Amino acid sequence: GAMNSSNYAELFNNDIKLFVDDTNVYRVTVHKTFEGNVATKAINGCIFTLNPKTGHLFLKIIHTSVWAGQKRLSQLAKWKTAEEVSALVRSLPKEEQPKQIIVTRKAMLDPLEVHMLDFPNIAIRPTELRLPFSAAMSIDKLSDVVMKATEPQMVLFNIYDDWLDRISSYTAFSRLTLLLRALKTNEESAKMILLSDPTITIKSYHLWPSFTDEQWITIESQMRDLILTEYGRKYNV
Amino acid sequence: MNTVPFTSAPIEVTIGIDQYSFNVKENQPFHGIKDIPIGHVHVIHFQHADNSSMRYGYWFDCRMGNFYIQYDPKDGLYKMMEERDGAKFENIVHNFKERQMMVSYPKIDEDDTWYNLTEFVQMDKIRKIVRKDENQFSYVDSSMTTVQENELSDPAHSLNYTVINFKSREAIRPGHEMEDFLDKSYYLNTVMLQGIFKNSSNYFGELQFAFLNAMFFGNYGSSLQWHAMIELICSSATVPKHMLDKLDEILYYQIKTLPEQYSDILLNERVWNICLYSSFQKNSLHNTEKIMENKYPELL
Ligand SMILES: COc1cccc([C@@H](N)CO)c1
Repeated sequence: GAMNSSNYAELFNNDIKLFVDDTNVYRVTVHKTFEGNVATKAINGCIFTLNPKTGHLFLKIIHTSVWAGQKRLSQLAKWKTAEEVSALVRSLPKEEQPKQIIVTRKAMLDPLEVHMLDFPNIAIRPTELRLPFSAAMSIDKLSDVVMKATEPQMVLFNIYDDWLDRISSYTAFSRLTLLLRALKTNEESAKMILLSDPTITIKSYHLWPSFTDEQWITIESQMRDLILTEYGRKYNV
Repeated sequence: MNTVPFTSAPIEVTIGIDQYSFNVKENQPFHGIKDIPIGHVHVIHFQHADNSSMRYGYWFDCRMGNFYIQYDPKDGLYKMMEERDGAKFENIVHNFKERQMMVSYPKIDEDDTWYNLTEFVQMDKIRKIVRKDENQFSYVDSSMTTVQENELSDPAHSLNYTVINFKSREAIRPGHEMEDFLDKSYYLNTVMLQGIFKNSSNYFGELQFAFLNAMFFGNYGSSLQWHAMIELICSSATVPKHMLDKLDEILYYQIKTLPEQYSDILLNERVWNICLYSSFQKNSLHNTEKIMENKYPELL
C-alpha cells in the first residue's frame, strides 16, 4: 500500500525500488504582458527518479519544447512523467527493473499505473512521507544541467556521492533528506552552511562537498539548527 | 396474457413480479399469477418471511415455454419449472383461474414503467450472462458474484457480465495512454460497442439487466456493473447522439423506480456526481439529472 514511518526500513532492503518525484517537471515563471495581462513562460524541468538503496539518480531533463502547442500542461506533466519513467523501466535489463515505484505525489498514481500496465508485477505505491525532493533544483550541478539543456536529455548521478563507502544507505538517505529539507526551508542559509569553509571542495564527480565524517556531523547539526530555526521564525516560537 | 401457476405456497413469503410484490401467508391457498403481459421479459422473485437473507428469483419469457413455481422442501425454496405437456398446463391453469386462486398482474394501462425498464432486455442475452442452459428461465440471488468479482469462486453460479476495467490493456491503447484514460471513447465505441456488444441495444440490455438485479436482489456485483457501464459512456467524449438520448431515458426510469429507502446502497455517489457534473456528458442527461436533483439531492 502506502509508504510511511512504520515501513521506513523497507527502502533499504534488497528489493529494487525507485522514488519518482514530479514536482519540478513543469516549471514556469509568471510575468505581466505588455497589455497588463498575466502569462507564464515555462522553463526547463526534470523528473527526479531515485534508487534510495544505491543513490542512483536518473535525472530526466524535460526541455520546454515538450510543452509547445499543448493545453492543460499541469495535467500533461504527470502523464509525461509516467511515460518517461515507463520508458526508463523498459530500457533497463530485466534484473534491473524495479519491483516497486513510489510516487511522492498521489496524483501520479493513475498516470504511472496506466503507463505500466505492461509491468503488472511492479507495485506502484504512494507515500505518507513529506519528502523534500522538490529541493533537488537547489543542488547547483543538477540545476545547472537542467537549465543548460537544449534538448531532451537523461543524466545519471549518484546523489550520495561516495557516502556509501563509509555509511549505510539508511544513513545516506537520512543525510540526503536532511540536506534537502534544509535547502527547501531556507536555501541561502543551507547553501551558506555547505560552503562556508573554502578548504572543503566538491570533487568534479560529486554533488556535495568532500566532508570528513566529523565534519558531516558538524554539518548535519547546523542543518537541524537551521530547520528548527526557520520553524520558529515561521511559527514564532 | 400468460400465467405462472404455483403448485402451492407451503412457506410464508413475499412474492415479487416485476416491480410488484405481495405477501403470501404460510399455506395460504395461492396458486399463482395471471394476466402477465406477453412480450416482455419478466422476473418473479422471493423473500421468505423467516430468512430475509437471500432474495432470489427467476427471469423468464412466457413466449419461451410453460412455466410453474413449486416449493422444494429439500432445498428450501420456490423453484421455477417447465411443463412440456402443454395440454396439461392449460387444464391445470384453467382450474385455478375458475377457482380464482391467482392474483392478477396489476398493470395500470397508462403505465409503461416495466417496458421502459426492460426495453433492451432479451432473454437470449440473459441466458448468456447466467449460464444454466438446460432451463429456459434464469435463476439469480443476492449473493451470486460476477466473473470480474471472481478475478479479484464457483464459476457455474456466476454472473458473466462483460468485464469493464478502465485501467486494463484492453481499455488503453499503447501510445494513447493519457488520451484513452481521460476520454474513454476508444473503449466505448471500438472495443465494447463495435467489438464485444456489436450494437448499443445489446449494451443497454446488459446495463438494464444489471440494474434490475441490483434493485430486485441487492446483488452488489450487478450494481458495480450498472455503474461501470454508465461511467464508461459518461466518460467518453464521443458518443452517438441517439445513445445519449436513450441513456437519459433509461436511467431516468431507473431512478424513478428505485425504492426511495435503498438509494444509499444502490447509488454510487462518486459515479453519479462525476457523470452529472464533471464528465463529458454532464450536459446530456437532462432528464436523469432533473430527477436525481429532485429525488436525491443529498447524494449530490
Ligand atoms: C402448478 O402448476 C403446474 C403446472 C404444470 C404441471 C404441474 C405438475 N408438476 C403438478 O405439480 C403443476
